[PDB]
Amino acid sequence: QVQLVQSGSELKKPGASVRISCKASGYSFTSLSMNWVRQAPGQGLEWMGWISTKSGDPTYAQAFTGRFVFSLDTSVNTAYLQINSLEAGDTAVYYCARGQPPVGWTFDYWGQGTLVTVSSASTKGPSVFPLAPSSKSTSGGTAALGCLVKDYFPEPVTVSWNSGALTSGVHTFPAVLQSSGLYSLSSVVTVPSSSLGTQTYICNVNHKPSNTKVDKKVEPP
Amino acid sequence: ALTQPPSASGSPGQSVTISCTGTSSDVGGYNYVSWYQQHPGKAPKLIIYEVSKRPSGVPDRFSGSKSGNTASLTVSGLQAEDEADYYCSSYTSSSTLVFGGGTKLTVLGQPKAAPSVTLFPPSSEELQANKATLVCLISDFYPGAVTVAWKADSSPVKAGVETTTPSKQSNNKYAASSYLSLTPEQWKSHRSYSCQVTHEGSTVEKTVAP
Amino acid sequence: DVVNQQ
Ligand SMILES: [Cl-]
Repeated sequence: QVQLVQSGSELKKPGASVRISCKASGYSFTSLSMNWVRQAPGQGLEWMGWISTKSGDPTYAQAFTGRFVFSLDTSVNTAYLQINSLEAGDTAVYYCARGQPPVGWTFDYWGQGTLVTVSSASTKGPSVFPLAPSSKSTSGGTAALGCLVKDYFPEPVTVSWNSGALTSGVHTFPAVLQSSGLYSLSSVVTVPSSSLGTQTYICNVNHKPSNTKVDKKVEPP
Repeated sequence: ALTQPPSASGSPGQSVTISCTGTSSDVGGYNYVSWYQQHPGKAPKLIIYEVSKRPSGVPDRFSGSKSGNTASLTVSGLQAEDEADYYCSSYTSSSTLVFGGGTKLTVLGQPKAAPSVTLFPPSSEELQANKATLVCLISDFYPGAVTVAWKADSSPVKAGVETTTPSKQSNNKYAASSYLSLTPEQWKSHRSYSCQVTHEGSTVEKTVAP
Repeated sequence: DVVNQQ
């Protein structure tokens, strides 16, 4: 199938540069144009422009000239967006979006998006604490166990349980933004109270901006 | 540059129609109007192109039309999964693309539901790092309004409290979380800490002790 | 009249 896979989220300081990749699979890359779309947090979609994969020529929307470069590496079926002289207002999720034939003004396939956070603040990986259920708390049929993902920056964090094999009864909550400036979030999975002692539970916490992944085993109290 | 109303609403089974007004130089000039559906934190998905056409996999419940300078998307037979943001787009005589500002569609009629509350005490491990945090997780409530209060023993506490604003769950119910930051001696010096969640005048309470 | 992006 036609697929667009984008690079991971990044933190960058003001005035720095960032390059986001959009790797195409499942079709002839040089046959269809690629568009770029920006979405600031809580805001709407903005079209940035397009690049022809036949000529390599980019065309930029009026609001996105000067600091934005569309480029290609056809030998690895990849389109690139480079942002230079980064500004605070550049903080956004960026999408590559394929131009459907015959003219490319319909976006039929989209990359999953890349969060670029522009800030001078230092990166901080999370501290991950496993939350075990007390014995009293397992007195009913089920028990709720979890992981506290504390004091990180920037977004985002992904949480899975047992490397993605355990998804039912999982509720990962949106992060809180603390006065300190750092984020924290929690994830909880409810399991049968009978399976504690037999089945191992591990939270996998990924923080791509710091390229750090931690797996904690939730053990007994 | 394209004008959409900020919201839309309908009951399960009924229809909603969302407008998208441009100019004679885009919506009224050409037949390349698109509609995209976006769930929170996911990529936009094409649902209508060339004003009225549907891509593979999109049922005819979704229909598009236009008249003059305004394009319209109609979702008939509304279902809960239709709750999402909807964006129109159009080609321009300047050889550009413009988007509308987006319309948030909510499906109504959901019954009142009280919050479920889970409250975790600080771990040994956190305490060891002189960093205790009480974690109060609130889920499956509707409508999406809650107030949270923290109690130390029997008395109120408000410093070192962090509470999210409610967010929609994937089942269109609401969730929130609240964190009480303490110190290890703040923790052990009390008999119990409590998180109390009030929703439509009624409260769900959880308590933990060292 | 509509320009082909390629
Ligand atoms: Cl459907």
